[PDB]
Amino acid sequence: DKKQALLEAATQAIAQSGIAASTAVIARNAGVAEGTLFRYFATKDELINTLYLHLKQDLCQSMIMELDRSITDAKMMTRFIWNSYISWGLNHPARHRAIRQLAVSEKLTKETEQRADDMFPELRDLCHRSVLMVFMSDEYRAFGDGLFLALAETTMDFAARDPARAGEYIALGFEAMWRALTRE
Amino acid sequence: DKKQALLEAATQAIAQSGIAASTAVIARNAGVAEGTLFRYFATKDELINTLYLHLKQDLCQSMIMELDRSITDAKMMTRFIWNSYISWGLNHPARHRAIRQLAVSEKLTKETEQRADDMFPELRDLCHRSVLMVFMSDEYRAFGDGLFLALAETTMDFAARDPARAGEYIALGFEAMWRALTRE
Ligand SMILES: C[C@H](CCC(=O)O)[C@H]1CC[C@H]2[C@@H]3[C@H](O)C[C@@H]4C[C@H](O)CC[C@]4(C)[C@H]3CC[C@]12C
Ligand SMILES: C[C@H](CCC(=O)O)[C@H]1CC[C@H]2[C@@H]3[C@H](O)C[C@@H]4C[C@H](O)CC[C@]4(C)[C@H]3CC[C@]12C
Repeated sequence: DKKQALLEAATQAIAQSGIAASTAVIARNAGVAEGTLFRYFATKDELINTLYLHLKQDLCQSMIMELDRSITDAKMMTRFIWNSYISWGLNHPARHRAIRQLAVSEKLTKETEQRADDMFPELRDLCHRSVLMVFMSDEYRAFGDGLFLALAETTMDFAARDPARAGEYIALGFEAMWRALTRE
Repeated sequence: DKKQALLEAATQAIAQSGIAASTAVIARNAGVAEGTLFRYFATKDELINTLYLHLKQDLCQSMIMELDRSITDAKMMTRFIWNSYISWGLNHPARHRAIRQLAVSEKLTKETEQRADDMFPELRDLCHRSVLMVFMSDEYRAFGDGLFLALAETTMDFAARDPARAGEYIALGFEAMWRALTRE
């Protein structure tokens, strides 16, 4: 209960304010004592990592349910994964806004990145993963994650504002993302 | 004086708040009466269009000064234009933030788009323009402008936060933009 309420309140606050959002704000919006928040997350760094994992789990659970694992072709599988990301963020704009800030925050621990993958094996190799961002040195993976998230946010913005052409924006954004972030 | 002060104050407000920013806020921050602001811009729509042109002039004046017109190769010329855009936005983050919101606002008049080009012929054909976004139907030009601006903002974000690798981010972002938004 209170853990879920705190994570939901942290999601809204960071979506609105960035990793800077105050624990006090988060605690009151969750209707708990700030000391109670520290019982769940002793530090802002811990809240960042725990919240990132929470949102990442939610997102990937969404992707798992839309995925058809017959599909082996990487581009097609990647299109489906994109479309599920755009859907997720249109359904949950604060989750997207929060995860975008978390993803590029530089407070994510190697432990946490590790923890993400271990929690959804299905994504590792029911796609055969990647071609996406393989060309980049390790140091620039964060930047490529930022580029992906930038493209996706724009695609969301336009689809939300002009729903009659949502599929068109999604398809154009996909093609942009894929050309940006792959090599043949 | 007062026109320039109002345009500067509108730039900060929209960068912070979006096309929604209030004229009252803009007028006080410019230290003029709100009725005085209406003498310069009778409507928020007019302020949007006049401000967009103001920022667009500033940006393109920057580009004109960095441009070497010996360069005929479109990709190289486009790289230079990108690098000058990234520089401009790092030098003037509110100008970038404001122009990004204006560019996609749907309040820009055909008259204004017309007015932009007429004001800088040098950009029309000392580059031979485009290859950029030529593939898109007219209805999606705004979306492609949004994609460009999304890529550029990210490239700025990373260059500002990690100046030691600024050129690297700029070059990677360029290549992403160019692959997204051209076809051979
Ligand atoms: C699951 C697929 C990999 C499969 C493929 O390339 O086909 C990942 C490839 C790019 C990732 C996304 C990309 O790295 C940007 C974000 C990074 C953030 O840490 C997680 C959410 C992200 C939005 C993330 C979610 C997982 C995908 C969408
Ligand atoms: C001047 C060059 C065209 C030349 C070329 O393709 O080599 C334009 C191609 C893309 C444009 C940019 C792109 O359309 C996105 C923004 C749109 C906004 O209305 C003006 C600023 C913009 C940031 C704009 C400024 C002019 C360039 C940078």
